[PDB]
Amino acid sequence: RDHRKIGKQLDLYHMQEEAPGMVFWHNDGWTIFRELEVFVRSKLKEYQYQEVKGPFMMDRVLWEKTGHWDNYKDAMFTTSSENREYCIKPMNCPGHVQIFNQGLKSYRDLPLRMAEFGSCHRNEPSGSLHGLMRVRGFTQDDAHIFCTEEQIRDEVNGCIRLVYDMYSTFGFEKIVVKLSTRPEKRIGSDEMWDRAEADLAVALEENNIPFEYQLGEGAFYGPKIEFTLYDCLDRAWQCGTVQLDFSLPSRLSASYVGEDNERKVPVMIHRAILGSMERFIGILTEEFAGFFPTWLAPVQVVIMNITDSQSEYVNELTQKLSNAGIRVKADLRNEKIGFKIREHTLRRVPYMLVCGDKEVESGKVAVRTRRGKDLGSMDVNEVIEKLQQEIRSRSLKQLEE
Amino acid sequence: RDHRKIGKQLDLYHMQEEAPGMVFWHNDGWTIFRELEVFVRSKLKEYQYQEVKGPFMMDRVLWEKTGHWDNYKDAMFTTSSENREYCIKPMNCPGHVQIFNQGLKSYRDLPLRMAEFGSCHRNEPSGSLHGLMRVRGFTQDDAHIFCTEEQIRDEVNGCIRLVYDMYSTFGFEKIVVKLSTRPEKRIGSDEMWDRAEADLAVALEENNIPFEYQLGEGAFYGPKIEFTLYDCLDRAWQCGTVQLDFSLPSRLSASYVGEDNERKVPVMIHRAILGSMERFIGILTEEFAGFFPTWLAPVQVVIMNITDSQSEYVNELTQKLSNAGIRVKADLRNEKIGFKIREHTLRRVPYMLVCGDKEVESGKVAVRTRRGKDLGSMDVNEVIEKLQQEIRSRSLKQLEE
Ligand SMILES: C[C@@H](O)[C@H](N)C(=O)O
Ligand SMILES: [Zn+2]
Ligand SMILES: [Zn+2]
Repeated sequence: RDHRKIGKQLDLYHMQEEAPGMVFWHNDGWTIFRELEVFVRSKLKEYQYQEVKGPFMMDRVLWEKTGHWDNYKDAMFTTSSENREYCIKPMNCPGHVQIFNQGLKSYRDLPLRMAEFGSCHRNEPSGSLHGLMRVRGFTQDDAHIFCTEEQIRDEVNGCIRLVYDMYSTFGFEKIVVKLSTRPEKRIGSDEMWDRAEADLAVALEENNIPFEYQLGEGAFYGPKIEFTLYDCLDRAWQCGTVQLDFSLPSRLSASYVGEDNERKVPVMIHRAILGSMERFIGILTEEFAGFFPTWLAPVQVVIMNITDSQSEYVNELTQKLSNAGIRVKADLRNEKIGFKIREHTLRRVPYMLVCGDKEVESGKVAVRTRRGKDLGSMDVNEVIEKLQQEIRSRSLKQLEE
Repeated sequence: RDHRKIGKQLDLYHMQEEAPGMVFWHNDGWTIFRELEVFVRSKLKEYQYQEVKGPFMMDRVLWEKTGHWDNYKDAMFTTSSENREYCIKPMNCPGHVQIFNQGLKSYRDLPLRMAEFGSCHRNEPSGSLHGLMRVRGFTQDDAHIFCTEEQIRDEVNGCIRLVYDMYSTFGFEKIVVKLSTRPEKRIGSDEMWDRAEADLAVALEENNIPFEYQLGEGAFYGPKIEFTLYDCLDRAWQCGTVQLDFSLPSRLSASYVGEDNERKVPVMIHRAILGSMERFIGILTEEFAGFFPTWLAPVQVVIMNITDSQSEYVNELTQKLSNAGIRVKADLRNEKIGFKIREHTLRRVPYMLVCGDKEVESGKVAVRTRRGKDLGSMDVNEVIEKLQQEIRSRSLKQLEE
């Protein structure tokens, strides 16, 4: 259950000194990352989020208008062009405000939900770098909600539901919650936080979610809720965050005309469910011990022949599953069937279809799982239907288990 | 047909002084970008390419070894960390070779086609920047094919086929081809350049493709076949590029075991079809004058009620088309129906479905196209099926045209 070892055995990715903390995603590891994105996007559509994409660098001047330069200066990568300094973005927040600032906004537009899978970089100390868990280049399932204070509570409940919704898909049911409160050095009236923290606590209650407080550990711009997952070895992983922000929209001159024909500054919610996706893949790799559920498996099916006499039939079936949207590969090597099955099992390929003369004659396939299960012979289309259903529902378990 | 104006008009994207030559994709523009991406991926699958993701930056020492520092220094953004210098990548090739170098390779593994939607940055002179066509930050529909010298003919032919294939999807049939030869500043011997230039010249001749030389315009590492397409305004746009490289693999220590079990350096073919996603979207915007084919349209269908009477029916139908994979929006504003239809026509929404009391009891919808054509009352499932077919075939024309 070490993701670094598994990542090498399954040829998912690799790292090297020429790019500390920046993942070289191989075909198979990138397939998992892309399927995660597909999954998140399905939630974006469901919970009604826009998806945008911001540039990787912006003038040091704009970053200074946020405050990110005092708190993050030491973690930002800077570069330049024609005598102007630019910072490689360490977060997507400012960029999303720039998008909001384009076009007159009114209460009729709020709540405005803006998501993005945009890579960020932080010049983390090389010594603290570790596999997919602590990196310099990372992509969070980031989003920002611009709303009025009268919408906050409903928005937080929206994020709450999404959290448990996504976590349950990967089998994570044990979730600990912590609501960090007002720190000594903050930006806002004690009155403000009273309402802010109230919103967070009431929202957690409307969902019956026990929680503890991390007194004085909120950000200077607002209180927050963090969700910590527990994997099968009972290890905790903080991944979810719902951060209220009462100072960023103001510093970047964001505003809208309220129903009271006046000009107000929207409230900004920062939320991420999985957190760093590179890290999340590392957590799942260890949680599944490399046995990724079929919807995430780099290669879902390998079809193999006994002798080069079923080769033609194997290719035929490989095209069918492929056209069916299944990640399938044909193993026509000159190796014994047991050698092939052993290899694909070690690679954790969910299903293996064996094709001997018997299967060719009947137009069926002998089905086996990576768990050593004999699933009998099946018609090609029965297999395809069963697999599409397992993939579509993102089922954690295979056929028969 | 000014992509800059259309882009602001349809809320596709925007640029600002704090990040010159770098695009902010708004929801609708990003939707187009993502659909293009889905299209390219359908081709990567059909043409048998792997898809990977490399690091955003790599050690300057790596770039010195490739020759990029000596021949490409001016175009590169640099940054540092822990007394080390890093170049934000201007190209994806070196990263692809690093991935290639992980794990022993044999002739059995070739040709190995490795694609990436590579985020690249080139510090282009500010004065030469222009909308989406000339930018500093872009996304290349890049790939590198690692092959033997004997496979060069077939692999180059594959890239050539891929160029005409993809361009035809967008209605670009008039294509002019050119061969850019050895530049003043280059790496590799005159013998290697003679051979690489001849291989490409012969590939064009064998394909009976007339061409003209672009003397001294090759890449510092190899000659290239460049493809220029023409839009409906008979304007020329250079986009596609196929490059033959006998230098970078050797310099980056790439090798594979030949059939004669001898160690060999693989040949590397570089190719991008669209060039950059950004520029291609700029071209498409002018080509279609904002009237994006349905598969690309940000919002494919807008459903409108007349009065509150039909609000319930509209919500139901929208929910229904959305489940059918169609990008749909309901417009229940208390506005005259014509005002609504006008606004959406202005937005180039392919189809507008109007619902009056009649449609509601009828269980149908009144269909109008953004070109102002009246398609009459249609069964809801009939439109859904027809829209799905138009989207799936990536057709350039709407119902009735
Ligand atoms: C096409 C791509 O692979 C090449 N390196 C280029 O940027 O020109
Ligand atoms: Zn944020
Ligand atoms: Zn290249």
